[PDB]
Parts: sequence; C-alpha cells; structure tokens
Amino acid sequence: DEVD
Amino acid sequence: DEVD
Amino acid sequence: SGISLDNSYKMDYPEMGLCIIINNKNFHKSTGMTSRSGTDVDAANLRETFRNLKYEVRNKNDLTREEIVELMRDVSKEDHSKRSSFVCVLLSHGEEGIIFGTNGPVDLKKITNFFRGDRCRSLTGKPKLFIIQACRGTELDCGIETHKIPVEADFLYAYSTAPGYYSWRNSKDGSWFIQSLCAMLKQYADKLEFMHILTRVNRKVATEFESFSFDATFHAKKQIPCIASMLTKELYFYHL
Amino acid sequence: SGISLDNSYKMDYPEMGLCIIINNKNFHKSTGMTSRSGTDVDAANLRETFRNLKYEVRNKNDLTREEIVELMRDVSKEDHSKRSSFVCVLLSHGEEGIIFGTNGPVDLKKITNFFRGDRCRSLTGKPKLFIIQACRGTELDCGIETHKIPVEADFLYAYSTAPGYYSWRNSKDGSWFIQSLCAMLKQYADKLEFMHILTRVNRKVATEFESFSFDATFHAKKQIPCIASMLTKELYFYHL
Ligand code: NA
Ligand code: NA
Repeated sequence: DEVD
Repeated sequence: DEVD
Repeated sequence: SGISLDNSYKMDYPEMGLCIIINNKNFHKSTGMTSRSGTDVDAANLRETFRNLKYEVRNKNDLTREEIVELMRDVSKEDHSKRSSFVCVLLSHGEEGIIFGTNGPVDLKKITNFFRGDRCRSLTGKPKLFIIQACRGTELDCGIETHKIPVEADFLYAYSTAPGYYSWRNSKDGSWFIQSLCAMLKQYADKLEFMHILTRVNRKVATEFESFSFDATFHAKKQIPCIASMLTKELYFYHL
Repeated sequence: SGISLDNSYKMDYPEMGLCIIINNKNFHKSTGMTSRSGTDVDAANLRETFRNLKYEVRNKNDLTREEIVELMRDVSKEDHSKRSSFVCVLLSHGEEGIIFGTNGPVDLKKITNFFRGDRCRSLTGKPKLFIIQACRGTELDCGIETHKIPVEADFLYAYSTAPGYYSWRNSKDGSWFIQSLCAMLKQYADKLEFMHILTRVNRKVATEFESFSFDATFHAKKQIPCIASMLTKELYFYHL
C-alpha cells in the first residue's frame, strides 16, 4: 500500500 | 435576486 | 429467515433524528455583511418539509460563530442511539469551505468534525446530512442556450452551488436551492432514493431559475447545486 | 404517443462516447515524484471495464502537463454529436484541485473547463464524467471500529478520496478506488443507476480496505471516495  |  | 440485503441505511429507528436549521439573516454591522432577505422563507419551508419527514426540527436564528460551534458541539454530544440520521441546514453568507456566523466565519470542517465516526459514536454508521445554502466564491455562471470504517464515511453535503460560485437567493421567494429542495422532498420523499431526489433538485435549479438584475454583471446568471456524497448506502426517508 | 418521462440522460446515441484514460506512472526526476507502482493494473482494468460498456477507450501513458492540456483541448474540439456521454479517467499524483503531469501540475479546473456547456457544444446537455485517482491532500483517515443551462451542469466528479485526504494505491492490486469502481461497474452497470453504483463503490472502499505499513504514521488507515455530482438526470449505461 502506497499513497498518490 | 441576490447573492449570498 | 430468507435472503437479506443491506444496500440501504436502516431508517426505522424509533426516531428519524434531529434537523438543526441555522438561519442567519442579520449580521453584526462591523462585519459589513448584508441582511439575507428571503431567508426566513427558506427556514420556514425547511421546518415544514422536515417536520413532514418526521424529523425533530430545531430552528436557530442569527447565531454568532461562537454560538454555532457551541450548538454543534452540544448536539454532537447528545445520545443519538434511537435516531436514524442527522440533518443540519446552514443558511448564511459563505465562501469556499466557510459559513458565516453573525460576527465572523466558521470553517465548515470545524462543524462537521464534531460528527466524525470516531467523535459522535451514536451516529457512527448513520447518514449525516449537511445542507448548505451559502456562497462558495464569487464566480458567476453565464449559462449556455439549449472492522473499521473511515471517520469521514456516511456524510452527505448538499451544496447549493458549484465550488467557487456564488449562490442565488430571491428576497421574495427564498433561495433557488432551498425552494427546489423542499419542493422535491415534498413530491418524492415517499418514492425516490435521496441521491435521485437531489438530482431532480439539480435539474430544477439548473432549468427553472435565471437571475434578473439591473446590473449587467449579475444579470441572466444560472446555478447548478453540487451533491458531495460520502454515503455508503442508499437513503430512503420511508421504511417498509 | 403516450406519456413520456425525461428523468434520465439519453444514452442511445449511435455511440456511448469517448473514455480517455490518462495513466501517469513515471515522473520526471526533477519533480521529485515517485513512480506509481500498480497504476498499469488500474489502467488495464479501466480499459476492459469501459470497453464492455461500449466506450471508445483511448489509453495515454506518461503525459507532461503540456500534453495533458493539449490532449483535453483537442478532445473537446472533436464533434461529439453522435456520442451519448464523455468520460475521462486521471491516474496520477495530485493535491486538492490539482493533477500532475509527468513534469508538473495541472489545475483540474483547466481540464474540465474545456468541456463546459458553452465551450464544447456537442456535449451540452450530456453527462461528462471525470474519474480521479489522485491525492487531494495529506490527511490520513484513522477510521473507527464498528432556455439556458448552467455551464457547469452535467459534470460528475468521481473522486477517489475525501477532500484534503491522501488516496491509497496498492502496488500489486491497483488503487483501492479503481479496483472497486471496475468491480462495481462490471457487476451492476446493467442493473443500477450510476449514483447507486458509485455508492456501492464508496461502501466497498470504506469496508474492505485498510492500509498495512511498517510506518506507524501510515498504518491501519482507511479511505472514503467522494462523489461530486452536478448531473441533472439519472445515468444508466444501458438503454431500453
Ligand atoms: Na440557492
Ligand atoms: Na484509491
């Protein structure tokens, strides 16, 4: 999971 | 007619 | 029992819930804000409309920014366990993200934060509706001829106007948006899901209203409301 | 003929319309933006999903801010007369109101202004859908345990996340929002109105996803998408  |  | 669906909010609690109506008409002289002629028409229309939907309506007039924050904090600390939903209607001057008390502005975020899923536990998982008749800027629409849940989940913001735009209010008939909202709730609340009602509100405001002004800058202008939905289920004001 | 209703957009034009997918994965080193691992999964899922809805899909990869503006201006100057609708999907880094080209930012307003009712006449009165998988800020949701029309009318913004918040993307499975959107379109596009589909998307994202991170700041976080509707009719992807 990563943020944009 | 008027704006808020 | 047989197969069960859970696509719609449970709206058969003992109470529909509170409807808080904040009606700011007269502003402190030092703010320089004008009186909002016609807003009492809106407030009366909303009171009757939501009374017929069986909401416990509380009308509040001419609140300071401090009174707005205190009222919303107090309401969020009530026990809403027996209530299906929560509704708050704000009638005031405003800007993008801001509503005005009689003596100065309030961040919309400050008001709605009191009702976050983690800060008002008796409304967690229940629809929280914020209906906002206020400017979101100064743009004018010249028209064209034709196990955990998010703390921000289960909010619906029924904005009277698009982001960045003025919002129109008639001094005799009330605001375009609130006029249209009450008429569509009266006609369709026993028949349509709430997003579909608000879409009819969008169409009514977009097609039936156009400003008339002696000032060419403000003449022949149009308006589209903006539905901002963080809801996770369908919302019907009736139940089976 | 008999009684006629006009509550839903006409979706039986010869063509459903264009679906423009802008998939920005690799960013110019000088911007300091990271690569968006997993976004090709999103772009492929969207292409297949909208192909099955009979949209003319055009996939574009790694566009500069100049290329994005040129592409959207060019698309808005096409003749959409035979097309029921218009769809644009933006997959990129972003901030509130901003999407990033590979070399710098683009105002969302600049993109959508090309399609205003007065600036793209062959889409006037037709639904214009902007689906945006991008951050809207840096907030994290820690969750809780359980004759004229307006020029801004007929737009729908399907935001992946609430205003002010990060948006989550899994490097293996794709973004939470696009994953859920395609699954709900696949399952319900022949059955439900589009606002109801997007509400199922909200619920899927809100209930089925939670971040896992070795970094306590980014661990166990949640997300709610935000539907911003300026539509004036119901939208069904099928017709009778
Ligand atoms: Na209005
Ligand atoms: Na996402």
